[PDB]
Amino acid sequence: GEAPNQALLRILKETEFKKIKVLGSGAFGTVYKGLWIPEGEKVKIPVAIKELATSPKANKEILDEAYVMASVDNPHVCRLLGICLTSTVQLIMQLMPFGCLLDYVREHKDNIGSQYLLNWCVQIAKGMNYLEDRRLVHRDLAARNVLVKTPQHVKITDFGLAKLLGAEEGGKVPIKWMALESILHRIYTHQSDVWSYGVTVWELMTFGSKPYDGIPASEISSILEKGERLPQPPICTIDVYMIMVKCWMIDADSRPKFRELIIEFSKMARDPQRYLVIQGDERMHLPDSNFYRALMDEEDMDDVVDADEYLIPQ
Ligand SMILES: C=CC(=O)Nc1cccc(Oc2nc(Nc3ccc(N4CCN(C)CC4)cc3OC)ncc2Cl)c1
Repeated sequence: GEAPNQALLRILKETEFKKIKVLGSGAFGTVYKGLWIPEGEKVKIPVAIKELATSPKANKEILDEAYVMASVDNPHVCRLLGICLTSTVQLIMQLMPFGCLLDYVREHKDNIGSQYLLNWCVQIAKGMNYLEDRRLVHRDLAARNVLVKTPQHVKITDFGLAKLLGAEEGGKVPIKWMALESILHRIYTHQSDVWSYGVTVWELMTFGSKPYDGIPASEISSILEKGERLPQPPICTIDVYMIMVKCWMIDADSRPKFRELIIEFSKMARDPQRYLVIQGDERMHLPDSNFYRALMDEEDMDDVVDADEYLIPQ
């Protein structure tokens, strides 16, 4: 008994969009950086195209991802522009130039400011909170999953795992980000996500260090029971770490709600220096020119517009 889903699904012709380069290869599918032009639009929008090939088993997963992505719209949640029904179904999405946050943090670990990390934490919370609002449980929150539209702006992604809160329900599951209740009982909840959220913040705070490094996955479930947990990061103040710790509490109801996380981090954002300690944050900067876009896609960019401006969803 739920409200009807009226989300609009858009079908896009292959002729309209041309792939430029490959971001990653899944063997099953690869994602290509690309430019999409609507016919008689006189606009070019940067997008990423995902290819499943044509194995029948594969398609249901491919489309399911499409069904969830189409349904949800938020600034901090990744946007699906449409799909193309070619011999192999193609998924078209807004392109984040700077890529996954997890990679980004590592590239720029020296140059990343105190303010940015706190701001990223708020952005992630907003996006997750909205999903919670939608009653959609991500089921897989990770640093790699979050993507950077710009250093200032980041959005969530990888919804294939994601399932509705109501619903009862190679072959790889990441234990480390998974909440304890989930690991023992395969239980997933928004509260479950928060635990996933805490790890993600740990990744940012630790600048992409792998969690529980050198630890067998099998071991971890036991370790959690003891109450052992990830170490406080060097940069982190107690105020920040405690917030992370609360996420990891065994009793889910106890873990901080997402809306609170936005609030707690936002206050911290006002005075970044006080909460997080890093050497010379005050004199650090990171990257918007059309010419740069030309560098990105090696093409004239006079008419280029981004999906957010163009999509104007709603
Ligand atoms: C699981 C980590 C990961 O690489 N995820 C990933 C990788 C490639 C593409 C991807 O999906 C997207 N990626 C992007 N942007 C993007 C992603 C990764 C990258 N890189 C940049 C080069 N790096 C070595 C590999 C990943 C670059 C991107 O924009 C230039 N935009 C939209 C989507 Cl849907 C996710």
